[PDB]
Amino acid sequence: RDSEEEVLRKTAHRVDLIAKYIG
Amino acid sequence: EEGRLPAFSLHEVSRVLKDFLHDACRGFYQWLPDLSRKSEDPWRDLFLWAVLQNRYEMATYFWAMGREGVAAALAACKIIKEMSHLEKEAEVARTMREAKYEQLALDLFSECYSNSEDRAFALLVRRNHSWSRTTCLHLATEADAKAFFAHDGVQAFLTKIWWGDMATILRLLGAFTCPALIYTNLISFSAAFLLTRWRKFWGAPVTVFLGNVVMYFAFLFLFSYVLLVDFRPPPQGPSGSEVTLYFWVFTLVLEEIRQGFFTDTRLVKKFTLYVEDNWNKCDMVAIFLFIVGVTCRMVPSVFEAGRTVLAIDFMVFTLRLIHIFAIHKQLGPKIIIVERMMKDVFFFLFFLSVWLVAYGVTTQALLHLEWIFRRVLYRPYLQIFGQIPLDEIDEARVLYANWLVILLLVTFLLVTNVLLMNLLIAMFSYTFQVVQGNADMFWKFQRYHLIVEYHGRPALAPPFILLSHLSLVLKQVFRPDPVDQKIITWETVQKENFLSTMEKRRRDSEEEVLRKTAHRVDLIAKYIG
Amino acid sequence: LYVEDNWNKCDMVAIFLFIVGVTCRMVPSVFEAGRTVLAIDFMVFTLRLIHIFAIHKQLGPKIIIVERMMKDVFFFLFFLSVWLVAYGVTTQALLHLEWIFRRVLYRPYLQIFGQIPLDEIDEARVLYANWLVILLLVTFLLVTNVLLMNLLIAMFSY
Amino acid sequence: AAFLLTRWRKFWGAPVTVFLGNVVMYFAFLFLFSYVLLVDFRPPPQGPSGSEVTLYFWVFTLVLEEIRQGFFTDTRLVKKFT
Ligand SMILES: [Ca+2]
Ligand SMILES: [Ca+2]
Repeated sequence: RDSEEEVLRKTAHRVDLIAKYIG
Repeated sequence: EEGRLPAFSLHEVSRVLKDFLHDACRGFYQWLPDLSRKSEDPWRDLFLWAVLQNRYEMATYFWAMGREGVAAALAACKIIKEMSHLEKEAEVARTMREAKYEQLALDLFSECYSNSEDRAFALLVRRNHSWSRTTCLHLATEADAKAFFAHDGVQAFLTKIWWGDMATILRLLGAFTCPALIYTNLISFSAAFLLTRWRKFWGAPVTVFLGNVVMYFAFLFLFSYVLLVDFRPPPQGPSGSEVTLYFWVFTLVLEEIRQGFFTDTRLVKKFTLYVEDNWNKCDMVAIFLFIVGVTCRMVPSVFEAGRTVLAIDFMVFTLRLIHIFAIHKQLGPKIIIVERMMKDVFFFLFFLSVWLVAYGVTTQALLHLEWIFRRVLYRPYLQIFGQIPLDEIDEARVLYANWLVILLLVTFLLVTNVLLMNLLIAMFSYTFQVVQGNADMFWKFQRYHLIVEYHGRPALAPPFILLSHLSLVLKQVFRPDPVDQKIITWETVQKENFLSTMEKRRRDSEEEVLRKTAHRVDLIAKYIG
Repeated sequence: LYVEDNWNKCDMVAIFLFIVGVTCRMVPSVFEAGRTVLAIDFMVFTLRLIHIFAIHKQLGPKIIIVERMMKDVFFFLFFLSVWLVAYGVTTQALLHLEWIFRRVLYRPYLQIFGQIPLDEIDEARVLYANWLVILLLVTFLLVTNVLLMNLLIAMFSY
Repeated sequence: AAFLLTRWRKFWGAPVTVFLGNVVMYFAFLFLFSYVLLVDFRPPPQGPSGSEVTLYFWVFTLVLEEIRQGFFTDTRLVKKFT
C-alpha cells in the first residue's frame, strides 16, 4: 500500500483532479 | 535469594552491578542507606535502569539530560553485550544485541574532536568520577569493541604518545645512532639543560622501542653464534659464553615477569590477562624450551640432545622476533591477514599430505622394510622437485603401470596446483575487502597495546633493567575541578548541537517530504470536494 | 630541477660508476677490479635503457604500476631473506667455519631449487630432525608461496 | 542402575558419534589393507591368505553393509535401484 510509486500515482490522480475541478 | 544464606533490594542490585562493571561501579549506595534521601547521580541510575530494563529511547532521553556522556555510553554498550549470552529468548537476545550504542559514542567523540583537538584528547584522558574516577580508555577496554578505536582521533592521541615528546625518519635513526643533542638541536625538539634534553630524547616510546629491537637482534645473533660453536663439551670455558648467554636469558625472563605481573584486582585475573596474549604464550613456550634444553650441560651424555632442544628454542625465538614488523603502516594489515589465514591452510596442507601419502603408497609397492622403504620415501620427497624417476617403471614395461602413473600424476598436479592455490585467493579477497578495516582495527589495537607496553616498559636498557628492578624492589622493601567542569560543559553543548543537527537532518528527509505532501494534497482534494 | 628527475639521477650514478672504473687503465694491477666496476656500470646503463619502453600506449601503465610497487616488494624480500636465514641456521648446525660453512651456504642456495638433500639426515636417523625439517619446510613453503605472492595481487588491483 | 545404561544409549545414539566411529573404522581398515598390500600380498601359501582372507571377508561385510544402506531405505525395486 505504502509503495512510493503508488504514492506517485495517487498524488498524480489527486492533483489532476484538483486542476480539473479548479478549471 | 542466593545472598540470602518481591525479595531483592538495592543490596543485591549493587552486588550484580559491581559484578558486571567491576572497577566502574565498585561501591554504589554505601547495608542500605537512607532510602528517603535523594540521589547523587540520578540520571546515572536512570540510564542504568533503562539499560537493564532494555528501554532504548528511554535511556536515550536520559542520556540527553545527563553529563559525562561518552564514558556512560561505553559502559552502556559493555553491559548490553553482557546481557546477551545471559538471555533465554532468542529473538529477545538479538534485540538486545541490536544496541548500536557504540555508534552513538563514536558520533559524540567525532563531533567534539571536530573542534579543540587538544581539549578533545584531554577529554579522552580525563578521569570519570561519575564512573568511579576512571579512564574512558579503560572503559572501552572493558568494552573490547574495537570500533571504539576506529576514530581518527584515536590514532591521533596514540601517535602523539608514539613519536615521543619530540613527535614532530632515517634522520631520527641516525640520531639514535650517536647522542648528538646538537643534531637534535637541528633535527627536532619540543648545565641541567642537557640532562633534561637527554631525558626528553630518551623518554620517547619509539626511542626505547628501537633500542629494544637492537638489543633483541644482537642477542639473537650472539646466541646463534653460541649455538654454532660455543655449544661445547662440559669443560668450564664452554660454559663461559654459555652461562653468559643463559644468565641474561634469565634476566630477560625476569623482565617478562615484570611486564606481565605488575601492570591488578586479582592475581587470578592478572594471570588471565597475561595468558590472553598469544605472543606472551609464545614467550612462555620459548622459555619453556630454553629451560628444558638447559639440562644439556647437566647431562653431557645428553649434551647433543639438549643442544637440539636449544636449537628448537632458537627457531621459536626467531619466529617470535618477526612479530615486530607488523608495526609498520603498510606492512601491518599484510601481517594481520597473514595471521588470519593461519588456520585454513593448516587443514589444506593436511589434505595435501594425505593425497601425497596415497600417491606414494600406490606407486612404491606396485613398482617394487628399510632399503625398499627408504627409496620409496626418497621418491615421495622428490615429488615436490618433480624429478619423476620412472626409469625403473620403463624398464619393467620393456609397463602396465606407467600409464596409470602418468594419469594419476597429471590429475594430482591439476587438483593440487589449481584448487589448493586458487582457493586461497578467495579467502585473500575476503580478508582484504572488509576484513582490511577489521584488521586495521586489529592493527591499531595491537598498536595501542604495544604503545602502552613501551610506555609501560621502563625507560631503561636491558643491562640496567636489572638495576631498575632492583631499585623497584628496594623501594618496595623500604616502605582541575574548574577546568574539568568547563570541558564537561563543552561536551554537553557539543552533544546538544549534535542532536539538534541530527534532527534537523531528519526533518528534511525526502520521504518525510513525500508523506507531508501526500497528507496536504489529500487534504486539499477532500476540502475541495 | 635537474636532480628532480630520478632517471637523471640514474644517469649521474652511471657516469659516476664509469668514471670510477676509468681508474682501471690507470692501475693495470687493479685493471680487473676496475673492469668489474665497468661491468657494474654496464648493468646500470642496461637497466637505464629499459626506461624507454614505457613510452608505449599499452605498455606505459604497465611499467608505471611496476614502478609503483617497487618499495613494498623490497621489504617483503627482506623478510623472506630473514626467514631463509632462520631456516638455514636451524638446519645446518643442528645437522652437522669454512668447509662446513660453504656446504651450509650451498644448501641455502639450493632452497630455491628445492633439491632438499636430506640424505645425510636420513643416514643419521638410520632421525629426530627429519620430521622437524619436513614440518618447517612445509610451513615455510606455505607461508612464502601463499602470502608473499597473493599479497601482491591486492596491491596490483589497487 | 539403569541410569548408566540409558545414559550410554544417549551418548551413543548421536549421529556425530557413530560418524566419528565410522571414520575411525574406515581409516583403520585403510591402514590395515595398505599393510596387507605392502607385504601380505604373498604367494598362495595358506598363511599369506590368512591376513588376506581376514581383510577380504570384512570387505564383503562392508559390501553387505552397503547393500543394506542402499536396498532397504521403497515403492518399486526399480525405483529403489534408481
Ligand atoms: Ca611479551
Ligand atoms: Ca637524462
